[PDB]
Amino acid sequence: PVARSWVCRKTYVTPRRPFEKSRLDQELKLIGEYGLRNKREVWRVKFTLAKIRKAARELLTLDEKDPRRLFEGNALLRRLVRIGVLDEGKMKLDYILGLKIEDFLERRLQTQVFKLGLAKSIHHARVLIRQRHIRVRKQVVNIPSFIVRLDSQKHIDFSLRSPYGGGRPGRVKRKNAKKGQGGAG
Amino acid sequence: ARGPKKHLKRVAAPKHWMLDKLTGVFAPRPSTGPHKLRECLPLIIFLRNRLKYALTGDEVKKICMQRFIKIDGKVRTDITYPAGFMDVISIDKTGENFRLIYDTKGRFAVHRITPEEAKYKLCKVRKIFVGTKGIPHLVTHDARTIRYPDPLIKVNDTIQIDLETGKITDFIKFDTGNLCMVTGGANLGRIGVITNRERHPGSFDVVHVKDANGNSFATRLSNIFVIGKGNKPWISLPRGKGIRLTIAEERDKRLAAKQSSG
Amino acid sequence: NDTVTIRTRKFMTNRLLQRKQMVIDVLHPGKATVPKTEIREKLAKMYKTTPDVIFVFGFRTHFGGGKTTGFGMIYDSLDYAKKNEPKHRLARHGLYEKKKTSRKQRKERKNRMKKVRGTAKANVGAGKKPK
Amino acid sequence: VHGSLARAGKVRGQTPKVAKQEKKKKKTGRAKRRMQYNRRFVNVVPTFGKKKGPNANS
Amino acid sequence: EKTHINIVVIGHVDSGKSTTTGHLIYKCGGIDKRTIEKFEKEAAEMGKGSFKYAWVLDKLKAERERGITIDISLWKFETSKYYVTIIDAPGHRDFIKNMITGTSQADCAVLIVAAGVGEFEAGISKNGQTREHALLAYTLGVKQLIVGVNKMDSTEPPYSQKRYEEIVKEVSTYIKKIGYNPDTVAFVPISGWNGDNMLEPSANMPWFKGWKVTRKDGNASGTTLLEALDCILPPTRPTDKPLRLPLQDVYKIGGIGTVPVGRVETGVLKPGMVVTFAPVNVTTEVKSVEMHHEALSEALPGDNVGFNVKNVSVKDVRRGNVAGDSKNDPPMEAAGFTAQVIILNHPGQISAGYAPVLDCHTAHIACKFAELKEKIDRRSGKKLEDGPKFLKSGDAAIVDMVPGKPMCVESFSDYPPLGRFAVRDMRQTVAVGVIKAVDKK
Amino acid sequence: QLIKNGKKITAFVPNDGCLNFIEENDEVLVAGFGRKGHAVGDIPGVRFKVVKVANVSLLALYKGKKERPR
RNA sequence: AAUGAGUCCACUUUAAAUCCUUUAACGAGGAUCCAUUGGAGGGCAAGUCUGGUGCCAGCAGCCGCGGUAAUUCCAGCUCCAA
RNA sequence: GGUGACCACGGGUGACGGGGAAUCAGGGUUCGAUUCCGGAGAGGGAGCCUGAGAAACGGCUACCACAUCCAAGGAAGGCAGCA
RNA sequence: GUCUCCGUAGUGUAGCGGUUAUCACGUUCGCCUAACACGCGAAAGGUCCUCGGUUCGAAACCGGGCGGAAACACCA
Ligand SMILES: [Mg+2]
Ligand SMILES: [Mg+2]
Ligand SMILES: [Mg+2]
Ligand SMILES: [Mg+2]
Ligand SMILES: [Mg+2]
Ligand SMILES: [Mg+2]
Repeated sequence: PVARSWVCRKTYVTPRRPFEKSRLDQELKLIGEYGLRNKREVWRVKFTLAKIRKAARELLTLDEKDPRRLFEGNALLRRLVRIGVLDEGKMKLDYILGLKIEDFLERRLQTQVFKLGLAKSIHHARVLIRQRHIRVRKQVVNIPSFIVRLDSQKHIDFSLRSPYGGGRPGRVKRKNAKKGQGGAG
Repeated sequence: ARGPKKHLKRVAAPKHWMLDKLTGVFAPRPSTGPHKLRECLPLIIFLRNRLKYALTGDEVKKICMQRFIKIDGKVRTDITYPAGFMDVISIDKTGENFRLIYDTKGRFAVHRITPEEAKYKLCKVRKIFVGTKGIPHLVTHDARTIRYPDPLIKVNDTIQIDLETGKITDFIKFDTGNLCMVTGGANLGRIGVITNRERHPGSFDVVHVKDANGNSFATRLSNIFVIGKGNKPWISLPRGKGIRLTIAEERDKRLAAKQSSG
Repeated sequence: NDTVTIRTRKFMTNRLLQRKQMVIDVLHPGKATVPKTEIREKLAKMYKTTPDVIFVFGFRTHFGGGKTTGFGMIYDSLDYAKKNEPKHRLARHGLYEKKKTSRKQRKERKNRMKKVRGTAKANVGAGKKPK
Repeated sequence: VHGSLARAGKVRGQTPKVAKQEKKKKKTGRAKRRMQYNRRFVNVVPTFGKKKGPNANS
Repeated sequence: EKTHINIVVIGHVDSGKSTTTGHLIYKCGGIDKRTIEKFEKEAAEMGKGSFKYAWVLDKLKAERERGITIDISLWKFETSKYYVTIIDAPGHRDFIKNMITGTSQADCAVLIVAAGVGEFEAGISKNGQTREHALLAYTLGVKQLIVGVNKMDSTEPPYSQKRYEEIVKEVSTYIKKIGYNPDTVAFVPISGWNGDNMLEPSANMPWFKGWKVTRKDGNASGTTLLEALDCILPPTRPTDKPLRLPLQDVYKIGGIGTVPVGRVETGVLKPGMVVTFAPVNVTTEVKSVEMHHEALSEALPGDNVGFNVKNVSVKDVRRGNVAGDSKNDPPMEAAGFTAQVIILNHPGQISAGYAPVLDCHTAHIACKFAELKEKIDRRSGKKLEDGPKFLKSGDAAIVDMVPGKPMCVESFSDYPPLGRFAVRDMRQTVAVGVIKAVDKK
Repeated sequence: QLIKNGKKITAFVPNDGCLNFIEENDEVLVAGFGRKGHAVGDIPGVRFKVVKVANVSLLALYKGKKERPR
């Protein structure tokens, strides 16, 4: 029949029990400090950390020197140090369990442009990313959840077409200028 | 069904064909020929996804119908002709020759050979019987049969068939200590030397193979192609010499190659 | 026009279809996707040929502008290009005409012609009445 | 039937219709989350009350 | 290309209303000789052989066995100059609502009164239905019409002058009273059961030397019905005006679904846009359109077509509903409307709260007079007095009413065919008028 | 009385004035009343509640978001 | 100051269209270009606010609320969860 | 003689089987009409020609159930294919 | 579309061309109780489905239309 794929998976897990003060306040603190839109995308990063920790624990259950354990452990550690959430000298499966969601939230492009001073606040950072003002290497990114690697950490910069790098001021600037010259010849 | 199937779904195609999932719903469905469809390489995918000489089935059809594709010294216009194991693909207009040999991962690789080496071809005999008038007969691993062979040649040995004549020029006996190649199962595409053959009457004989690195394995007797007299192969081996290396020493080779290229 | 460059990659020549094929990308910094004809003559200059044998298609523009990439096709001669090439790219260049009835009407005629046996005048007169 | 269905919609019927008070729009999405984080996390109050709830009817 | 004109045949019960038009449809080539002989044999058993031509229009078995027309029926043929369709009428006191449906969806009309003694006199009287037919003709917008007298073979002597002359003078003075011009309308003698004077001048009667019709478009002379009907005025087409389409009936045809049928008033309907039905307020894409089992690309005004719509059932949309394009102004349910009316006859006085039945286009809805605004002169629309308290016959007035049942109307100043309406009670047309202002719900 | 299998049931009408939106011979849609064929609350032997009437939801009529199909 | 959601030219895509990605020109100050669905006694986060009703209407998965001062119904305001 | 308390035989299935899916400490519990593989069927049965391959139904024959046309003498049917 | 029947307070119906009323009731109010339960007496409740016609006058005599309950056909 059809040549589709229909391979898809959910990226978040809802909490087992709702309406609990501690989890609600922690999640709201994370959202407010990191400028997230809703609770779904803090549950998403929690799910990502949970899957990584499950893989780490499963590998730790395997016997040492097992080639499958070694191969998957080095692959997982390499990915963890590429995304920058783990220290380069911390190449052990035990340290993977000690990582936190705050480590993953810090590597987001939205937090990164705020840390680099390109934005005045985290919400300014998000709205600045969404409007195609931020570029990585050469590609422009409008996705706040863009996880930035260590090699791509240095290459975050304003978009050339944006009215903060190259020229071409926005529509309101041009409208104000033409109104000013029309009122004042 | 009420008869033979003449379709082949894309996902049910053999894995070593390396077909994807999004281009279509169907697979080439190779025609009947010298080789089973499970371990054959129809010329459409060979000329479209290995060589990229064509972009679609229609372009490879135009390529074939201009009479440039030569298999075993004969021009084959069948777009879905089952090429199969170690049949020489000759393209005279661009002047290169291909020997179809499994790689280290058990897939047909793009192996280029010289024209003087392309003139001959190894064949594994499958059965030897005597026909009418007491005339001996010999059947290869292909569908090719030849009369009047050497009486020394026995079952599942290897013979040297030269093209444009179809005759036997030399043979290699299936003996312990001869270089072989596995043509089925998990050990597909692995080059090694015959070390032991334990035979089970009423079942499948099992033969043991050790490669140059010293890694020993075993496989069924039906999945072995003797390729060399002792240790020197009679064919040009592909990249890696058919030595299956594990992922641990594959990853660091990739890293070293990237560091050299970077 | 001031800042447009053609860079080729994955270039290869084949004699099976008597052509040289490649995939190319054009860098338009602040302009729209470059029209295919412009690629045609700029590549013809790039390979010292005429802007009639040049065949391009499949131009997808990357997100945020800048680079757009398509697959290039150049033949040795026009007769070969008419011989081995899909008819729709010929029609895009005007070298092939598609003046023909609908598939529905063609099926209607084919099914109506099945009702008349043998008789040439009536089997060709089958579609004259039900227009 | 015992005949008691004639009182259907009674209290809703007698409830005096009072119009909703027109009001400023509420921020939605990320801005709402920011505002409610600001209200209940970044603030210092010098007045007692044993941490009275956000809907205190004082 | 070739124009289309709707024709409606009105007359009396058993006046040959269907027999002579069966003759006509057979002579012009609507049916064959074999079918008419089949009708003859089927009428031979139960003795109603005189209506064998009438059963062509009388599609119902009940219509055949009862010998009368219960509801309208449709037929088609090609004339020597253009294309037309024909609608019969029930021609009975009980089925006035059915025939005003057909006459409302008309372009022209023909009226039939039997020339025999005892029927023409009963035909045109107070209880006589010819007055009702001719009145509703002008009420519902029959701008031009012809008249043909039937069954002068039973007259004494058959095919005679003075009988024809007295009946044409009677109907001529009646139509001069009603507003129609005797000069414009043709006067044709036709012998139905014998089948005379439809294609050729029947020489059994030589005293008739043809009629002359003089009109604003031009002049014409005639000796036969075909010569009369080929020179009718091609009615105007309000094509630019947005789509309006009342629904004569709804069918559930096997394999395609619901097919509402109605005569297109304004606009062009073609398969490929959504339509809206006003009394029920349902929105639905039109799928296909078809006149007389012939598929068409468009529905021009004045076309009595059946159009197929999608994903709906037969009970969603019913008779009397009006369709219109949602892309243009959509028709929608009306709370009430202001109407200027002409009171015709009523034994008592008319008061507020009087609830007769209003018959507009296809719809037949009883409307209750909310209150009376003012009385109006017969002519020129002149003011008489404000706030009336009663009404009598021979009067005009401005009155506001609300339909008891959901109904959609259009003011005459906007949609003329839907502006015309009639009022029926006690088996006469009590009031006639047009619509001026309509509120929208 | 259900359209299929002709069974007669009793269904609660769950709001303040939604009995007046119900007339005879209507086509109602009835769902379960909460706990899988078991009576709920102070209502003896009622296991169903009306969701829609005449192919329009009782919620829409109660909120007044749309009108009866007159 | 900055952007889209939309209008909308061209290119591109495509068998031909369409969509997406490019890209002209318009396009935001109640930026009215308007976020909803369910709740606020407990479970279970959220009101001992105000007006109606008075074991009536109704709510309530369960405990239970209502018999004239309802933290639970019908409404306004205000909060709560996604 | 053969099969049976190691459940024969019979009945029921809201049973096409599997690869798989949902839930997820571990162990398990439900669901797989559904795109891949195997099977069955073409309204219900039944019987055949041709062909290498059919008990074929976008082949035929017969009965049964529905159902089309008719000039009433006959003729023609199978959307659990795409719409 | 046609035909058949029915339609009075909220249900159950008396009803006369010259009076629509009662009844189990239903409701309300007094009637005792903190709340009841039982129990005593009055009131309201009708365009006679609606609109008209006949008549000096009709709910009822008739013509429609509406709602419901039956059946009949209705295939661009
Ligand atoms: Mg509340
Ligand atoms: Mg089953
Ligand atoms: Mg299955
Ligand atoms: Mg299958
Ligand atoms: Mg079968
Ligand atoms: Mg069969």
